Amino acid sequence: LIIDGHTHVILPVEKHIKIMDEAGVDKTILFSTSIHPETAVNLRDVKKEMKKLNDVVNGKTNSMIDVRRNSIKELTNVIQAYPSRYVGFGNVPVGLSENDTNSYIEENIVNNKLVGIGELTPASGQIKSLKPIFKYSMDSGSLPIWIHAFNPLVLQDIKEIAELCKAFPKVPVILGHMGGSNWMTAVELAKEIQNLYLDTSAYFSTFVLKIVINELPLKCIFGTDMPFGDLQLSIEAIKKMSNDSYVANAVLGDNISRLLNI
Amino acid sequence: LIIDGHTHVILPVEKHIKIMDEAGVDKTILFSTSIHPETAVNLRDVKKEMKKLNDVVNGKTNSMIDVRRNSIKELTNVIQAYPSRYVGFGNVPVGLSENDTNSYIEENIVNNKLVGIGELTPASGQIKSLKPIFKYSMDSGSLPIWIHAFNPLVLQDIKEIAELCKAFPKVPVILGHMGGSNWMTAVELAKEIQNLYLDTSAYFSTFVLKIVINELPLKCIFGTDMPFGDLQLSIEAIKKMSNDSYVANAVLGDNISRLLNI
Ligand SMILES: [Zn+2]
Ligand SMILES: [Zn+2]
Ligand SMILES: [Zn+2]
Ligand SMILES: [Zn+2]
Repeated sequence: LIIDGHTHVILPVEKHIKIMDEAGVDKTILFSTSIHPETAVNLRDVKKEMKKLNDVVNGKTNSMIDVRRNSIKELTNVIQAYPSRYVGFGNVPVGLSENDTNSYIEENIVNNKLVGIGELTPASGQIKSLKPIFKYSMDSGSLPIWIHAFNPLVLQDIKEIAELCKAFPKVPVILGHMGGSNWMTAVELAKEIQNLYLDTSAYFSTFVLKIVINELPLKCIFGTDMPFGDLQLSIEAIKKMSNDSYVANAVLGDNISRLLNI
Repeated sequence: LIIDGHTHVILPVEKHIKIMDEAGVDKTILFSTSIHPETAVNLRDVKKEMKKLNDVVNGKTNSMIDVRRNSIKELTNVIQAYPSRYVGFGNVPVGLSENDTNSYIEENIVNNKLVGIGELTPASGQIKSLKPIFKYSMDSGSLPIWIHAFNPLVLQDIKEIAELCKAFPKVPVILGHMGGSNWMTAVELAKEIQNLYLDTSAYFSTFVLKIVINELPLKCIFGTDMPFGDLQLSIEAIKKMSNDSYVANAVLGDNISRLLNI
């Protein structure tokens, strides 16, 4: 009904549940994270944390295993506390072998009953390195893949993501952040490709947001990217930019409820 | 005074004055524009304008002097209609000779009584081409220079803008959009460099917005970037993210009132 389609685990968990309660939000799709800027005491510590997140988003940490496994453990432990309020996507190391990627997915995603894979943060130029994650999904239960697509991703990376969608048509793909500055191409590709959807989180223009959600009302998925975005402010923006209440309600939860079978 | 520090000319003008009125906004620093996506009815035309825009901001239109002479005439005529509500910045083509630069500025900026130069849209790697404009502003009334600093500017362009600030310490510089994904460096640079301010428009994270405005409460200038942003929405965000009402009142207008002597 309102489902936040993309938020990183927030601590203390009860503060986030209270923010959901106050915003009229039923459920959140939670994403693992190695980093908790929302708990940093003092500005120096916030910056330290934001600098580490910059490295992650830039793709410098992608082959690391243990940190992704600890963040899944955090994620499963958080969901277990509020299993009516949370569903989870778990992250998978990029740039491993097909064998090691499969076992990883089996142990850390399937065995934890997570509903999707992400948030992937490929380095620019390295989209093709995601093939084995698509392969696993093509086969075993078509888990949605969620891909960060704001900076540092450029136009050609968006195009390459599109090609993987076409090559693996049964695997749903959610494009993080509408493709950033590349939203015009992102919206064309999502119109064209059956299995490509767009996340709304981290829009930089309410006019771009208006154009994209009203052009693709059934394939845009509301998300806030907490702790980076604000739940009430983002909900308010969706409802103000939506051309009618159907569009608003589809983007705000009916689309992802349909997609994940919530 | 709440002042919108960065908005492009909106047509019809009375629509924009009404929005200001409803949002409790006293004045807007209005910036010229060659494209009007707000007057496009139907989606094909909107897309057509947004595309023309996307390559302006990317730096491809940077020598289309005719079109730009027309946009300044538009801006001067709009200002004349509500001279108590609007003050203007006028654009200057980026890559011209020192002589062709001082000629354009004299005719189009100084003669039209505009209070600043902008919004400049240098292509990535071309920040050094801006030197003539800094040189002229230094010889005229130290007119502020306002530079688009979201994509496609990268970190190195941001660093190069800072060097220009240091070479021209009396020329105020407003860094558009907090420097986008490069906001961590942008805010360090603005802390250290006397004449460098940050525009808040086109933030993509309210958390980033929060860190930046509370770290630099006296050098962040509220702007909405209409027609790309939404006045009421953006104001709400500033007030919600500000740590106190001083911070909010500075960012929302006192800062630009001081800098521009409004
Ligand atoms: Zn992301
Ligand atoms: Zn995220
Ligand atoms: Zn701009
Ligand atoms: Zn602008």
